[PDB]
Amino acid sequence: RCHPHDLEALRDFIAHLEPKPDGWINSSSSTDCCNWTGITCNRVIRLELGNKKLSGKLSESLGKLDEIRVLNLSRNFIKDSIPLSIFNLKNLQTLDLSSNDLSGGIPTSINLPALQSFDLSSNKFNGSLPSHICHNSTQIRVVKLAVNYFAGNFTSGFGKCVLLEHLCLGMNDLTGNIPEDLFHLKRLNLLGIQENRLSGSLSREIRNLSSLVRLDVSWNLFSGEIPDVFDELPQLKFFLGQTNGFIGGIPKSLANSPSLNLLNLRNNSLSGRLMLNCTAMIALNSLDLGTNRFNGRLPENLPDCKRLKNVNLARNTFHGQVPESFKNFESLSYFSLSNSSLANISSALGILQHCKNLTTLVLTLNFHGEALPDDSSLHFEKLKVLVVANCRLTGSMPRWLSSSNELQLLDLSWNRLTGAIPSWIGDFKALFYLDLSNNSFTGEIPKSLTKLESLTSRNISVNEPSPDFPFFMKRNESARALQYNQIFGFPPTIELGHNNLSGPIWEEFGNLKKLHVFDLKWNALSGSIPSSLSGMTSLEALDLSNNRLSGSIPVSLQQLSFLSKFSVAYNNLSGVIPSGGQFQTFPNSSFESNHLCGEHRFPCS
Amino acid sequence: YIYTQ
Amino acid sequence: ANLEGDALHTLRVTLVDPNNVLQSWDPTLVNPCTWFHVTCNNENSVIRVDLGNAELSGHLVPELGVLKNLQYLELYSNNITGPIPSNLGDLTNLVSLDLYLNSFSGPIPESLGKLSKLRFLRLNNNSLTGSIPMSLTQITTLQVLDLSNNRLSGSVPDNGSFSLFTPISFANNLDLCGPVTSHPCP
Ligand SMILES: *[C@@H]1O[C@H](CO)[C@@H](O[C@@H]2O[C@H](CO)[C@@H](O)[C@H](O)[C@H]2NC(C)=O)[C@H](O)[C@H]1NC(C)=O
Ligand SMILES: *[C@@H]1O[C@H](CO)[C@@H](O)[C@H](O)[C@H]1NC(C)=O
Ligand SMILES: *[C@@H]1O[C@H](CO)[C@@H](O)[C@H](O)[C@H]1NC(C)=O
Ligand SMILES: *[C@@H]1O[C@H](CO)[C@@H](O)[C@H](O)[C@H]1NC(C)=O
Ligand SMILES: *[C@@H]1O[C@H](CO)[C@@H](O)[C@H](O)[C@H]1NC(C)=O
Ligand SMILES: *[C@@H]1O[C@H](CO)[C@@H](O)[C@H](O)[C@H]1NC(C)=O
Ligand SMILES: *[C@@H]1O[C@H](CO)[C@@H](O)[C@H](O)[C@H]1NC(C)=O
Ligand SMILES: *[C@@H]1O[C@H](CO)[C@@H](O)[C@H](O)[C@H]1NC(C)=O
Ligand SMILES: *[C@@H]1O[C@H](CO)[C@@H](O)[C@H](O)[C@H]1NC(C)=O
Ligand SMILES: *[C@@H]1O[C@H](CO)[C@@H](O)[C@H](O)[C@H]1NC(C)=O
Repeated sequence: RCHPHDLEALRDFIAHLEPKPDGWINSSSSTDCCNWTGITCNRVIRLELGNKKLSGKLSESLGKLDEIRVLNLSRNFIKDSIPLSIFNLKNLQTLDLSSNDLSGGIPTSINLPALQSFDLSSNKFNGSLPSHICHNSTQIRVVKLAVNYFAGNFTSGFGKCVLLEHLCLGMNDLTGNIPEDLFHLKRLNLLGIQENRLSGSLSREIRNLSSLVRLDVSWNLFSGEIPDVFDELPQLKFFLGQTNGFIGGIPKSLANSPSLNLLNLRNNSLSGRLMLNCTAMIALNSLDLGTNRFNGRLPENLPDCKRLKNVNLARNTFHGQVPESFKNFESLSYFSLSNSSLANISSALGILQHCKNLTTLVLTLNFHGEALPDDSSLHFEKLKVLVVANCRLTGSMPRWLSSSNELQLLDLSWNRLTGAIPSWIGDFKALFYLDLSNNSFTGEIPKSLTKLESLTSRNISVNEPSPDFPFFMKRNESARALQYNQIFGFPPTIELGHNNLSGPIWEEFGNLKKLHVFDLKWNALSGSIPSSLSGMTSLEALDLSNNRLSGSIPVSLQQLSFLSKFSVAYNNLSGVIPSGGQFQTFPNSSFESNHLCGEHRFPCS
Repeated sequence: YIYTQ
Repeated sequence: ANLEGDALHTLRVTLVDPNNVLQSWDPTLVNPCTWFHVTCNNENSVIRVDLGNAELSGHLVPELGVLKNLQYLELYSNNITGPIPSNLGDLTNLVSLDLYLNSFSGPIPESLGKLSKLRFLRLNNNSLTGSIPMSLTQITTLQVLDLSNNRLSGSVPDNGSFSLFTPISFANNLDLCGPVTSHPCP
């Protein structure tokens, strides 16, 4: 039997919230509060109902639980405001109201002397930063205001939280520079201020935050040089400052930090020669300097970084050949150098093959005009993701790729490749994304494609690769580019469009139960569209336009209920345009230039 | 085509 | 489309998804443009949600009305219940509302008459009750209309764009009446 005062507070609290948990169904007629889901006594001292689909509003009686030490209501659907009495519990040491739909703002008077952790992340809080919470809450170690609508200056105050360890102000709308007082925080080990609108140089006084382990400054409007302060940050492990306007090179002290694991300054304005003392940087495993104006040949000493696993140097202004020293990049797993004026793909491939841990390789927009190596000597045993697109490469499908049995994604589109698509292309048990579009392949489409294991049985299992860099996709040069953080984020895809191909569309394509995009536009295919394409239940996009196909559109295609993109324009088809199911959501354009009769669109004689 | 940046 | 991505994520949490069709609906992205079964346009605004025959249940959400540019809503052949959210009437750009073969309950919202660009309204094989919104006639662009196999009632309109419809579209209702129907109106 719990205290009648807490028993009442709990009842008002849950009266404004649905649905009642396990748990609380008998709350009206019980005194046994200490065993209800979430409660903990010794007087209620904890109340934890995170992730319980709670909907409604925070009752005012919450501030009546005078002995509460933990208040956890994270990950629910609680709207409206936080009651004022909750800002006066004398014993509350952890407050977690993250991931709800809380709104309004934070009071100017707060008195939480016991408070250690304050988390209002992922809500709709508005207004000025609760900086003054450091006045009465002298013991506070964690402040989390991330993902809210806090705007205005990044105001002074947090420097009064002498004991503060985590400060997260990410994804708000803050302006101004980092306030001078914040550099008093001798014990701060996390500072996230990313995804705001902060501006100005990044002060050298950061050297004071000597306890920092993780510093995220990314996605702001900072400018000037990266401050040369990294010898005064012996515990720093993660510097993230991408998408700012930083300039100059990598400072000597950053270039010599033995603790740094990850460095990400992508999308800035860095320049000159890129040097990193790989003898000093013994912990470095991920490096992302893409979209900068570094120049010269690719650094020759990067493989001396013996832990370096993720390397992204894309879209800089390097040039020339992959340095000969990259043979010894023993640790390299993901390597992306898109759009970097790289030369000699015969040499680059012949060298990168030595990196036995290499699983993802992106060389898009490089080697302009050269010839894909035919040499069958090349071996990439662990290769999972190979994107070598838009290089105008000549030659034929590289036979050597056939022994990369773990291949999951292959893009060789927008080249000048010839010959037939070999049949071994269908022996990749883990292949789920294939783009060979916009080349000059000839001959029949190989039947092995129809037997691609990862497209037929929805229980084939493999480990997705985990590069730190994202992948972008544009259908055409104009199209807004799409971001994909995860390899398994890509739709299962067979893209053979814009080639020079002939033969039928094999009936057996009906086997591919889990194919999403099937694109064969702009070839010279013939025969009838098999009724068995209805077997591809997961189809979202089916483009057969611009071929030589004959016969009617199989009326079974109506069963394709995910089908949102569909064209058979510019063929030789005849009969009635199928109606309903998905079909009346397709535009007139999908059926134009045929002998196809409609009912509302394309009449007949 | 897929690229990286 | 971080707001539009948010509206669709609420719709996923409320819906019940045994087959994991919405598994790629990841809200940490700046838009839902790479989400399977969701088509964005040249400005990354959602124009299609294509979830027909996807073994979904649960119920819809008012949030769907955030998708200002939504043109095709295909949720037919599922086991979705509850009412039809009348925000839907804000989705002015809608050309197709396909919610047939579900178990929607309650009335057809009167706010559907605000869908001036609508051509296909198919709400058949559900559990709808009440009258047919006379707003609906106001829609000049209506082509296909299926209200059959429900529990609707009242005099069925035959003015405006309803002059084009016949008994199959209103068949099997609890107490519908008019020329277009088996019973005459009392
Ligand atoms: C790289 O940096 C640029 C410059 O900040 C980013 O471009 C901005 O993008 C935002 C939101 O997408 C726009 O509102 C701004 O107008 C853009 N600024 C400028 C000057 O163009 C860009 O998005 C970043 N790209 C990546 C891939 O990180
Ligand atoms: C609150 O509960 C959630 C979900 O049950 C848990 O993940 C989280 O760690 C808790 N918050 C704190 C601050 O302990
Ligand atoms: C601290 O507590 C006092 C009353 O004890 C209150 O008036 C004051 O506003 C609190 N401090 C701040 C800055 O919130
Ligand atoms: C690089 O690092 C090693 C070990 O820290 C050091 O001994 C060496 O002299 C450094 N060289 C330069 C030029 O930074
Ligand atoms: C490739 O780099 C060039 C040179 O800066 C730039 O014009 C272009 O936008 C980049 N394209 C891609 C897809 O990265
Ligand atoms: C490519 O590089 C290799 C080795 O550096 C060289 O032998 C070969 O001649 C180069 N090919 C061309 C045409 O530059
Ligand atoms: C094919 O690739 C070339 C670049 O190599 C490009 O100019 C052309 O537009 C592409 N064709 C299509 C239709 O994608
Ligand atoms: C198809 O291939 C032939 C031979 O390479 C070529 O002449 C023609 O221009 C190509 N056409 C298309 C549509 O890609
Ligand atoms: C599609 O066809 C119909 C009838 O021919 C016509 O009313 C409609 O405007 C057409 N759509 C386009 C894009 O013009
Ligand atoms: C729709 O409803 C009717 C009557 O309840 C039923 O007989 C018919 O089979 C249903 N149609 C479909 C397509 O399921």
